[PDB]
Amino acid sequence: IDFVLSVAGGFVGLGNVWRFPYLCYKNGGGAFLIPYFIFLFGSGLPVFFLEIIIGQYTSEGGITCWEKICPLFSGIGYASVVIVSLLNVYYIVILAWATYYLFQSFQKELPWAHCNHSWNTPHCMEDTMRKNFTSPVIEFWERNVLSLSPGIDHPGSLKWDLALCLLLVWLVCFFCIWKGVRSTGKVVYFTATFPFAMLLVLLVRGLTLPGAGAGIKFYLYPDITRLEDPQVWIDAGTQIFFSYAICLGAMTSLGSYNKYKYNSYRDCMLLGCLNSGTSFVSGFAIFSILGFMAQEQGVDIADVAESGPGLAFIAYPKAVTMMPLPTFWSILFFIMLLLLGLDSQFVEVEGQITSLVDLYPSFLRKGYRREIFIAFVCSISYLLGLTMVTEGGMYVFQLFDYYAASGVCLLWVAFFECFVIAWIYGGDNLYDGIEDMIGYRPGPWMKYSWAVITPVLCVGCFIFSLVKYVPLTYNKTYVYPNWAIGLGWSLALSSMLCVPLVIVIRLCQTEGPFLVRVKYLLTPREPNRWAVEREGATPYN
Ligand SMILES: N=C(N)NCCS(=O)(=O)O
Ligand SMILES: N=C(N)NCCS(=O)(=O)O
Ligand SMILES: [Cl-]
Repeated sequence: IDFVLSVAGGFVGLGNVWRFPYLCYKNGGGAFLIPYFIFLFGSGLPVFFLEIIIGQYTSEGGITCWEKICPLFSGIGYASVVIVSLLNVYYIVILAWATYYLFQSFQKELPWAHCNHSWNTPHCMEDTMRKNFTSPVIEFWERNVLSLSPGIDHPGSLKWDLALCLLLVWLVCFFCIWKGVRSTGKVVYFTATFPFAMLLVLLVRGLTLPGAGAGIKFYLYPDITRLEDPQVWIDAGTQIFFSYAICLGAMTSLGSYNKYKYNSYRDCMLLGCLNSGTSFVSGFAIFSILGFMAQEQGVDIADVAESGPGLAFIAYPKAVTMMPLPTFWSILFFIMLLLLGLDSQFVEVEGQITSLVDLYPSFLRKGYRREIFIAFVCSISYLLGLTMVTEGGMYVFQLFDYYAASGVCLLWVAFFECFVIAWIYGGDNLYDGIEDMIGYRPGPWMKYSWAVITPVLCVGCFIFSLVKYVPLTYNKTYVYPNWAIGLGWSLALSSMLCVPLVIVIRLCQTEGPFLVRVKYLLTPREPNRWAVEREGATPYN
């Protein structure tokens, strides 16, 4: 009765509603979809299935699973932990923004509708009378919500309204992890069907707006010359990794909770197509609104909103103003955004705690209270997130969004996950394990993706991005300083360096000749030991 689908109905998140439309709009629109679908069926679903299978087979979390499959490349798991840490720093900042918008909805007139407010510049023209001039919806996002600075080197002053909204979300996250609400009960029906109900209303509203056809044509019809830019492939390929929450140890930890004899192949395909289908369908909502905005303002569709983060805060808030009782719909939309983000944030932050606690089960569990450790992790993450709340903190958010938990850092982890399984552990060796679990031998799709398709895409994007290097920009105009780019690369290299560092550490610890050390550290350590004894299973090899 699709019980697993309802339980796993939380596949839709902020990556499908917020990040996907902004990445697609930034990369020209239709040209973004081709790499998106190439990575979807070549390295998006296969890596998701690989992580789920590793979790279900080894019956271990993010790090111990690699400790069992291949000790030498154990650092992969460590890298994932680092990645998730950075994610928890910035992924919650969006929620703060949403919370701010929520507190701005509790009034008779939505503030992003007219140009008679204090923060509005003299260049504010209402879109109705539009046909220099700036839209009131954009100015509220910039002049009021963000209070944007000239650059990242100008941090300005901390925003005391967003700081209190950021703390409010962290208190909710801390309380929902300290007590572990886990959203268990009959609220699962509401928290899984309400986002689709609101996205349907936005979709119907967006489609019926005058000029939506121009926006959809921009969204669908591709620009072939745009594909020659390497950044399109990195943005689209990593977006699959972002929405699928892979290369983080979350799916491997999730996979470990599945029974050994359980057909998780059908679930990964079902959830993968539903998660990516949600992003594609939600794209018709955003871009139909953008087509309407371009139509009335007399501007090009690519120059009517922010290319960076916040497209969902300029397009969706405007669509609300056209619905009857805009106050009612504005509240519901940002309640949906809060529900989608909080559900994802609870899983990742609590997953981060589990990985760190399991690393030191004698100290963080008995000697030092795990309850205090949850407060310590949240407190440190909150302080680091205050760098994205200052007036110049929007530029810091883009650096974290572009480099941390995205870009080459995920391609680095994805490549080594597939390389170890396909070329060291063995695709046929895993297929024998998968055959026992799911009950049948899968097709050659997974085997060829782990061995050829994924490594080629991951290493191909990395090489071509370096050969044709375009520095990160914000909203197509702002040019980051050299230190900001260097700071951004340090965020990516913080986790990328974990894979080779552990290899060096493992070799030093082991004794004997160098060749003996490598061969010893490549041998799996009983990958399915628990399976044969706790349940019914065939021992590996
Ligand atoms: N677990 C899923 N499907 N996604 C996680 C990332 S996001 O969709 O919440 O951004
Ligand atoms: N924010 C969530 N839930 N997932 C992000 C996945 S990743 O981009 O860090 O791989
Ligand atoms: Cl997506």
